[PDB]
Amino acid sequence: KPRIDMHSHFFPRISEQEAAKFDANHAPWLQVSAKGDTGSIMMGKNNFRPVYQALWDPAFRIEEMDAQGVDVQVTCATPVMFGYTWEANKAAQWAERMNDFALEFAAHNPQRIKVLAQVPLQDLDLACKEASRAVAAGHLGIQIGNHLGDKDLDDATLEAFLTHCANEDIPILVHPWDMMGGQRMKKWMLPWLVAMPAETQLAILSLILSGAFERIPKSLKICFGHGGGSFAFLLGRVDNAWRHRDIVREDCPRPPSEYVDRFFVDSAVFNPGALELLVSVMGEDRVMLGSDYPFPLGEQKIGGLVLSSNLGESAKDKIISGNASKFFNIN
Amino acid sequence: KPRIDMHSHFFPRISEQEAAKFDANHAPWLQVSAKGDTGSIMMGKNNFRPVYQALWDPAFRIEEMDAQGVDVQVTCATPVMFGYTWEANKAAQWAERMNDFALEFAAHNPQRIKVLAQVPLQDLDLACKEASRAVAAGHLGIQIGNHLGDKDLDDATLEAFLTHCANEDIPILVHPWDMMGGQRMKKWMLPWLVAMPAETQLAILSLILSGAFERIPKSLKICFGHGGGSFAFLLGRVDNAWRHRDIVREDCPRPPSEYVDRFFVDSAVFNPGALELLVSVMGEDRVMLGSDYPFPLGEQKIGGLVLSSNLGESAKDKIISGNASKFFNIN
Ligand SMILES: [Co+2]
Ligand SMILES: [Co+2]
Repeated sequence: KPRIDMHSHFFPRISEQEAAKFDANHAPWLQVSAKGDTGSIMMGKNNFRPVYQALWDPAFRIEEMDAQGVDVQVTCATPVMFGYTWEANKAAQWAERMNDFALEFAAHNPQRIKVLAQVPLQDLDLACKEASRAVAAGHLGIQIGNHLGDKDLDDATLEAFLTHCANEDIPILVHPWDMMGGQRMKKWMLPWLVAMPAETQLAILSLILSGAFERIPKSLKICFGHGGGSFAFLLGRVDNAWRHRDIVREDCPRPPSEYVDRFFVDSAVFNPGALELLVSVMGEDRVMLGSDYPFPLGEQKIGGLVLSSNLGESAKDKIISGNASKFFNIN
Repeated sequence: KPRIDMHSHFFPRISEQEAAKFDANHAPWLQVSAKGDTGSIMMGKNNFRPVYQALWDPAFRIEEMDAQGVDVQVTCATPVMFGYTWEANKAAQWAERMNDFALEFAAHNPQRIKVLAQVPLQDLDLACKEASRAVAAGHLGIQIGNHLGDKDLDDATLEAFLTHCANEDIPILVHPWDMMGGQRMKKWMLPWLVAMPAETQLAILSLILSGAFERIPKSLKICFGHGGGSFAFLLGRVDNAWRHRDIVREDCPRPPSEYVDRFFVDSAVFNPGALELLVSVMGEDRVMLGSDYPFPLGEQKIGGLVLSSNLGESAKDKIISGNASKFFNIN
């Protein structure tokens, strides 16, 4: 019955000086206001996002984990630090620095704080090395964006990197980023409410419908962020469109809704009816408690939705604890 | 207990000659293969989509409605014919021609076939006239795309056109079209499975979060196509993000999940767990049987999902019959 939060974010103590070493416009860095209890993520010289002390001060973060019942948390890089847009070596150097930063982070109570490494996904080689280097170095797995410009998970680049980690028993977190839309969704944080779930839901079908779960070893432990996005809902549509149009069946040989046993999703759906539906489509043994701590939109009572539910008692424990522990190899 | 299908599509007997009158590249037209039992929608000279005889031959369509139990169907223009991209008068002339075509269509058994008019939404004036002209001419309401280039339903143009129809008791169907994504979702009909639900779900929040349901008279009967898209699922997230970020609350003064009494959705979700969830968020009196007949992805047993459900007996009738009849004023 320890409680494991497995989606969560961090950001390292990088000065504006160090970030200009890599790119004075597109590297990010952390800027603390005098007090040391607020601050903002900065893109070169612009204000990207306000954040608060939980995102860099792990000592503070353990106090908070105590006040929510979180025994073990898993953190990992904030989407922004991914820089998949960059030159392929500077990025592989950037990523080795972060996973190094992140490792000192969990080095504050590594029995409680577990990290997940980012990669330089543009070059397929660098990333395969970076991921096995940083999983031996300490991490429990890798966190990647769900798409690479116009390359979704179907692209053989990303299939390859997956099939590498399936073999090395390197668990994988896929996290939406670099949202679609272009111009239209500018106001009200729409990009987080419509684009983001849609991006994850796209990433999943980009495997099932490309038939990648037929070529990728069944060892692959892969989880998708924000409850799979609008998936467990839109599934019924995908099955229907596969029963009825040839060119949907083209490379997917079973009915899509059969591959719900090849991946996992977290619980971050924020609604007890949503969660029920989500579990029935995924199976009580494939949904894992995540919170998206500390960002503003991630349930401040971590676990609350899961325990304020109708769910069974075995189920509740599997999400909270079981599933995540089997997933990451936590004792 | 008559059964009313209220989402459905048609396309008129337009020759390639007539379509060049308006645009030899972007007007569409219907081309029948010799037999008169198959054919294809054509953009000038390209093959847009294959279709089958149900989409133009209403005599045939009544035979089919007999073999599904459909007593009254409501059809309306196929997204493609919208031409919101066009010069503003040619479009208002195009639209008056279609709603005229469509009227002869339902003029085959108008006690069974009911139509819904399209508009030239780019010019706000033309459309307000076109819509009251064609609702007196015979139609039961208007069907519009959910967005206008980069203008979503929040844009005051489209708020205005809504507030006009709320007053004239002109019911409204919002149908996704002109999907987002740009380049990435090219293969496997992804655009129908990820973009399309996302577009409808965006259109709905573009009202709630803009606060438009506060300025728009409560008379407004408006329905959203394809079960609201990934809405009833992602709602829990929207509420959460409104409880927690100021700039989401900026123009929305109640918690978003309260406006589920200002619109309706059809049933086209294709999964009994999806439908259950959809009804609980919308209320048995706000979900209406639709089928997306005849396009390939619209359940060939019309009503099957609704009656193959756990739902109550009053509920089942309200979706099938009740709600739609109150919605369109059908006796
Ligand atoms: Co996150
Ligand atoms: Co449709």
